[PDB]
Parts: sequence; C-alpha cells; structure tokens
Amino acid sequence: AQICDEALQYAARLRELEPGWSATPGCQLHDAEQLWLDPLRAQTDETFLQRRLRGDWPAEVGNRFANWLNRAVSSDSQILGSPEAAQWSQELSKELTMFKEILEDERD
Amino acid sequence: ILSTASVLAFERKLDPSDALMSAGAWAQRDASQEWPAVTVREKSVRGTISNRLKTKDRDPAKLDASIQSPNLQTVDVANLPSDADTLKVRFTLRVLGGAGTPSACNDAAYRDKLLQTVATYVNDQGFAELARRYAHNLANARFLWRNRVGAEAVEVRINHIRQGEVARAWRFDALAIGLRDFKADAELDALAELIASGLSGSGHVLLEVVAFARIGDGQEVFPSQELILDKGDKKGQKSKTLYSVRDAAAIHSQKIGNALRTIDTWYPDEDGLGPIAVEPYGSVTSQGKAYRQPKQKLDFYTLLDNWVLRDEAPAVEQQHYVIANLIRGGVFGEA
Amino acid sequence: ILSTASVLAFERKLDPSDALMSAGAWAQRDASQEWPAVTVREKSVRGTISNRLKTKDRDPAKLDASIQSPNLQTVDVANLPSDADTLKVRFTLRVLGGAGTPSACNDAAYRDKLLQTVATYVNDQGFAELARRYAHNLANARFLWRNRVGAEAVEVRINHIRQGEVARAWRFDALAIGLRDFKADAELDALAELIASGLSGSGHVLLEVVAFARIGDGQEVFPSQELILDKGDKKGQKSKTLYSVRDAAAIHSQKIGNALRTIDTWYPDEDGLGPIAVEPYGSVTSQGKAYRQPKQKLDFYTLLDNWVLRDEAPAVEQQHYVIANLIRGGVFGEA
Amino acid sequence: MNAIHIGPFSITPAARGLHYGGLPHHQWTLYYGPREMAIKTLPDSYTSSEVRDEFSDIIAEFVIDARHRYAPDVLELVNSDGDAVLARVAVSRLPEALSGCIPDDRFPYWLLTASRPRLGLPVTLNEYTALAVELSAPPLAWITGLLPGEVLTHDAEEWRPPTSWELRHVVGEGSFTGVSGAAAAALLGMSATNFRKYTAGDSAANRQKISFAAWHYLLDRLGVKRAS
DNA sequence: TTAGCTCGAATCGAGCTAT
DNA sequence: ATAGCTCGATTCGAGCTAA
Repeated sequence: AQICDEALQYAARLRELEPGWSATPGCQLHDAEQLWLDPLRAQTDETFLQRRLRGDWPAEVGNRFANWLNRAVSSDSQILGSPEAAQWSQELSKELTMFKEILEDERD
Repeated sequence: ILSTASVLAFERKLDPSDALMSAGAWAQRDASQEWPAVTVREKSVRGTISNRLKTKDRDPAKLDASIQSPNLQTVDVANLPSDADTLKVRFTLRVLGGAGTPSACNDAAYRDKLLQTVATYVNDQGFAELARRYAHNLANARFLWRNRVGAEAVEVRINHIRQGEVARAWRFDALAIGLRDFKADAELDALAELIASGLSGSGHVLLEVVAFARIGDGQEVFPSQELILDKGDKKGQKSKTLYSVRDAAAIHSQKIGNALRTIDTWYPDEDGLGPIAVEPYGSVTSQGKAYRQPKQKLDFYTLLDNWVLRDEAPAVEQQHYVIANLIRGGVFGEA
Repeated sequence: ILSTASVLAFERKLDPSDALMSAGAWAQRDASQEWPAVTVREKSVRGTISNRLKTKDRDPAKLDASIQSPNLQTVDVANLPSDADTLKVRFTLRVLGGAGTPSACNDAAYRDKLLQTVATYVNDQGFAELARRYAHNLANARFLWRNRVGAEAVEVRINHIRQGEVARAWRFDALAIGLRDFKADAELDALAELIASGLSGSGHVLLEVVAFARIGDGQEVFPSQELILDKGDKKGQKSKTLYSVRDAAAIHSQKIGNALRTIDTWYPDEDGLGPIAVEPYGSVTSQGKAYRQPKQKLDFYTLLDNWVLRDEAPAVEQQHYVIANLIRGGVFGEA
Repeated sequence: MNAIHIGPFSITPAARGLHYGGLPHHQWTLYYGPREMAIKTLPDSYTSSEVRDEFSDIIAEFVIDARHRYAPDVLELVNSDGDAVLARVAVSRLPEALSGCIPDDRFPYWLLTASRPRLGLPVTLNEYTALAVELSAPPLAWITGLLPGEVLTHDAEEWRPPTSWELRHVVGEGSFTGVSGAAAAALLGMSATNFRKYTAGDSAANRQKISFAAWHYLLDRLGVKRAS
C-alpha cells in the first residue's frame, strides 16, 4: 500500500510539469504509460489524445507496475510452491485493483 | 570414485541452417533456382474482443463500449505471389560426428567412463536407427510445420555436396512418408547410411534440403515468429513480426532442428500421439506436458547416470534416446 | 643470495589483431579482397526445461508449470549467406623479439641473471622449436576455433608484409596439417625460420594470416562471445552477444593468441589431449583442470626459480616451456 | 601535532597548516603502509581522539572489505539429494581429492564446495570429521590475506621474519586481532619489553626480528593460522 | 597501553670437530 | 644421525624512563 501510495504521489508531482512533455521526440518515451504520466496533454490536444485517453481509460499501467513488483520480489521457489505466494498474489491483486480504481476516474 | 561432473556441455550434431522461403509454380521445380523469395509484408488488422472475460467484464454496457473501440494492430504477413502455388523451402544440414565427446567437462574419470559408454553403444548398435529416423524426418517435410498441414502435394529433394556439386540426389514424396511411421525404403536406407557415416565420423556429410509444397495461389505461409519489445503506440502496436534475413521470409534453424529431432517414439506414455522431439524430460510445448518424467525414471539424466555410473544399461530404445540427446547437444550438468 | 624479484612484469611477443570474418564462395577465394563481411544479427529462440533439477523441481506439476512458461530471449547469431559456403577470417600477426627482457624488474641482479639464463638458452638452442610449433598453429586453422570442426576443406594463406607488400607468400592445407602432431615440412620450416628471426630480434616481421573454411551454404559461424550485463527484461534478455567491431563478426585477438600458443606437449600427463596453451600452471579452460600442477614441480614458476636462482637447468622440453611462457608474458613476481 | 598510529594505519599531519574560515587547520592523511587512503582537513583544536574518530569509519570499511575479500572458502556437507546442507565448515585449503561432482544416491553424505561450480567427493562422517579437523580455518584467517606468503610459509628456507608493520597487523589495540602487545607476549611466554623490541619503529636502535617458532606459535595462539 | 632504553646473561648461527 | 665444541653476533629478561 505504501508503494502504491508513493506511485500516486509521484504522478501527482509530475502533474506540475509542462503540459506537453509527453509529445517530445524520442525512440523510447513510454507511450503506453504517457497517458497516465501527463493528464494535462489533453488540454492542448483537443482531438489528438483527449478522446483517446477518455475512451481507452488506461488501466494496463497497473499491470505494468505489478510486473515491476514481480521483478522486485525475491525469486524464492519455496514460496512459489507453497501457498505463501498465493496469499502474496491475493494481497497484490487487492492493492492493484484499488490502484486501478484510483487511475480509473482520472477524467473527472 | 566416479561421480558425475558439474559441467557436461555438449555441442550439437545435425547443424541446420536457416530455411529460406521462395515461391513459384509447380512443374517449375527443376528450374526453381531463380525463384522469387517470399517477402514478409506489412498489413493492418482490426478485430473485436473475443477473449474470455473474468465474469466482471461481462457487463453488457462495458462490453458494448469496448466494442465501440476495437483494437487496431499492424502485423507482418507472408503470402505467395498470385501467380504462384508452390512454396520452396531450402536449407543446408551438416552431420558432424563425435556425439559422445563433451565440449566442456570437470572430471576426467567421468569423461573417460562416458566416452567408453558411448563407444560401447556405437560398437554394439551404431548410428543406424537414429540415422533412419533422422532421414525419415528429413524426407517428410516436418520442418514445413504449418506449410504442409493443408498442401495438395509436398515434394522434397535431398542433395549431397562434396565440391559445390551434387554427389548423390534423393527425390521424395513427403506425403507418402507419413509423420507417424518409421518404415523402410531403399532410398531412405541410402540416406540413412549417409547420415550414419556422418554421425560416425567416417566422412564429411553436407546436405542441402529443398522442399516443394503445392499450397495454392496467393495463400499464406508461416515463417518463424520473432519478439516485439513493444515500445510503440497502441494504434501501430506491431503485435506480430516474422523472421527474415535479407527481405526473404525464413524459418529459424532451431525450429528445423526441433523438427529433425522428432524421432522419440519410446516415451512411457502411449505413442498414439506419435514421435516427439528428443530432449531431456521429453517436454513438448504443444501439449504443455512432459513425457519421460523423472518420477518414472525414464528421463535423459537418470538413464545416463544409471548407464554410466552404475553400469545399468537401459533398454536399447532408451539408450537410443540417450544417444540422440547427446547428438542434439546441451548444457547438461548442474552444480 | 639472489632472491627473486617482487615485480617481474613481461610484455607479450606474437601480437595478433582482431580477426575479421567475411564470407564468399570456394574457387573465388583468390579474389576474396572484396568479400562481404559476416554480419551479427538477432534471432529469437524458444527453449524448454533442459537442465538438471535439484530433486525439488522434479515434481510433475511443477515441471509442467515450468513448461507452460518457456524462456523467451534473443541471441546474437552469425550465419553465412545462403549463396556462400566459404568463411574467410583474416588477421595480422607481429613477432617482436626480446622475450627474456622483463618490462618491469625490481632487482637488478635478478634481471641480469635472468638475461644470462635466456641468452644461454638462445645460444644453446634458439627460437627454432618454439617458432616451428607457432608456425604449425599458424598453418592449421586452430585460431578458427569452432569454424574448423566441421569444415570440409580449410586453407590458410600467410603472407610476409615487409614494406606494406607481400615479400613472401605461404599457402597451406590446414586439414592435412593436423592439430596433434608437430611434424617437419619445408614450407613449415621456412615460416619457422621467419618466426625465429622475429623472436630473436634479427628483423621486423609482420604476418598477414588469412584462413578459408568451406563449411556450407547458410551455415552458422562462431565469432567470439561478449559479456551481458543482465539487466533488461526477461523476454528481451539478450542471452548471447557476439563480438563485432564495425558491423562485421570478429574473433578476439587474445583468442587467436591462445590458439597460436597451443604448443605445450611437454606436460606430465599423457598425450591423449595433445598440445595445450602455454600458461603458468598449464590451465585448460574446457577441461577445468590444471596440467603442470605446482605440487608436481613442473609449473612455470618452480622451473624458472630452479633455473635462474639456483642454476638447476631443467630438461630442454621444460626449457622450451619456460621460454614459451616468457614469450607469452604476464605479471610474474610476488604482488 | 604528532602522527597517530592505529595498528597498521598511520594518520600523519601536514607540516604546514592553513586557515579555513577563521580557524587554523591542518590536513591529516591516512596511510596503510605506503598506500594513502584518505586526507582530511581538520581543526587545530581537535585532540588525537577526534582525529582518530574522523578516520574510524574508513578504517572500519577497510576491515569489512578485508574480511569479505580474504574470507576462507566454505565446504558444505549435504545428503544424497544434494539440496539440504547438514553442516558447514570453513577451511584454510580444499581437500586434494575434490573434483567436479553432483551428489548421487549411491552414498548418503557428500562434501561439497560453496562455490557455484561445485567440487566434491563422497565422504563418511568419520572422514568428514577428520577432514574438518585437519583443514578447518581459524576465526581470524582473513588476516593472512593481508600478509605476504613469505612470512606465512612453514618452509624454513623460504621464510622471512615479519617486519614491524607486518607485526602491527595482529599485535596492537588498533590491529585486526585487538590484543595488546603485553597479551601477545604473555601468549608466547615472553617478557613485554622483549616483545616491544619486536614491534619497535624504525627510529630505534634496539630492534629484534621474531623467530620462526615464535612467529608461528603467535599466529596459532592468536587464531590467525594453524588453529583449525 | 604505547614506546622505548641499558646491561649483563643466555642464546643463536655457522663454522669446525668426534663416533 | 649422534654428540659436542668455539666465537662473535643476536636475542632475552628485568630493571628503568616516558607518555
């Protein structure tokens, strides 16, 4: 919960940057997560990316952060074989569905 | 005391090349030297949602709203030219020999015992059954994985090369030789003798393998599929890319080698499925299961350990499987 | 008392360059100066569970679950073109001279004694046996490490480049000259005398070595492999990285030097392996063991200490080993 | 002021000072023999204790890096499966019968290295006990990596007496063993003045070189070498 | 605990011997 | 390997100072 709270805070403090930093040129700029990283691009782009962000409602960012957390957890096969990984996956699913519900209503 | 080594790396025999795809017309196979190559092409696809939902996405309003925005993708596709019904797939195969000698080992006593075991096998039962099965998988176009599943006629030609010229040529009908039975044929016997001479170290064996499959005018062929780093947008997702070397659709060499290794008809489960690729723990990706589990003591590692350390020679079929595993190579030997 | 020096750094003779790999066809190798380079490219590999399991991963459910999640990765792969069967590998070799002189030496008396010892060696028997064995490893394509194991015809061309021009040309059949025996041949003797003049310091010699290997059309070639930081995603893992300098597959210069260094046939163990690289403690990376153990009093350091400090000259074979190790160079002396 | 000596380390001040801010300062540099480790500009109002506390952290991280770099290699006793570790022993050297090994079910107990390419042999509990007795590493075996091989050899014809700086690795309060010079002299059955004569600086006329038996018995009794 | 220092006495190495 | 010697240099113990 503290990791997901800090992720939400980090996006909130990126919200104070320039509105159109996501439109800068670059080969790797994380376009999948740039919809969530810069909400303010929809103001300048009335028809380029505002409707895409409204209709798509990107919640795969939660899946990518869950994959990052899976990369950040210890690779213990004893937990994976036992139900400890089951409880860890259940609590991770609860925290990520809460986090996805947070990112769901960002268009209001 | 003869404990097994911590590193037992083996180099692969039966080295296959990348198999290139070109296309043309049937009865022009004798003049198929300058056939145009099959080129990987870009096309745009749009589809509706068809995956299973997890009982929470089954809301009709949400499903209809998802259909209002169908996914847009671009994919790589390989097709024949419209004036061409035959697929030509050509690769080369080197048969090396020296299967039982590891490329890396720790224990010299284990290496000597394993080489003695392999020499005992070769003396008692040479590379004959294995070579017959390899020649069978080479004479039926199993390396044409999805390219012969619905072909009207599949015809493969095997040539033997010494000085850049054909030393002996083989002509086969790949639909007559099925994907199931390892029968006996005089041309197949000669090809098996050549593979045996290659695997025994008697001489150099280089074979070019050209397979012709009459599929249809402008039909879709199926080359090897690569991976995508997925660093683009959601419109041009590039969800599918195909393998090519120089603007020519190709099949990965390891896929051809996997199709050539499909000789294992000795796994404990019922052989109604047919042959499977020779590999430790008999793990086929299609069914996602492992024939020759270590629990039933018929995997490669337990058989090799019993044959070499305890001198418990398995059945001739199981030692054929073990020597085929030595032929395919590997990084056998844990810490 | 004339103790040994703490700092005994040596510089290497027989300096090779990086060996570049190019491709073409046999019987046009006389016009191979414009052959296209072998390019290192990417392909995708899909693998199953083929390594040993530690008695806890051998459960059928866990093994099948590991099957359902195969390891996807990309590998650097170098292949010949489908119309080219010959691999060309070219490097330049420079032989310096002044092997017994260290680059750094703490003790002046030990420096003088070592110089007298090496001068006594050269006066008794010069750099003739060592240069003959180096010329043998030049004549056969031992620097063509895995590209020689299945090549049908290997030919090595060695030129003496005096003023940027071929002052003397050698052409060899690298398969007639095996990897086991150091025989005598007139052209081998001439190249041995040239390398001897290089090692003695009589004149400057620069050797351009070009090797052609008839492997097959589209067959895999094996350049040197690099290190992976192992930080990216598992799907785009880059499990194998090949060495290139400018979009051209290459072999490391120290690998070429190690293959030329394979002249040591005088180690206490038997001649089953054949020659090994002249290293202190006779280390072979593939076998994972040390011939010439320090316990057996036949390594470089004990022989050098007995020869120099206390005038116990070993056998002429061990003298050849010691001088070849001084040619090899290294940071000797107590750190 | 004057140089501060902490075992093998030395904090010598600069001969000329400077003024940082409005206060006088000197640069204090830390040595490990001839190796300069760090320099700090310190106020002239610091005592020796504060100057030592300024470099205590660098000395501590040197000690940690020396313990991790020269830690003795560990042998592991495993069962037939090779997965469960039954006993761990840290050895000064490996058995000469170690070869590349994966445990079988032919023998119940296997002795294996902790290194990733594992070396080993089948072993009984009596043989494992004998090997652990005659190969074990003393608790301060990492200090031997900081000493040359010509002072740690049992060959009397290849042995050289340790210098004062090499003695101060193990003899002082600022050394790696932490025992005093009087305690070290009590361990050897020696007078404290005679043992101080061993660790006397170069600015001294009465200096004695320790003998073979005394040096090796000191290493035994300190837990550095030949103590299992 | 560090860091030394005389002062006579015992020890140390490397020469020789004898049996 | 035993058994023992001489002779000059080095070590050794117990006083002492010096901090």
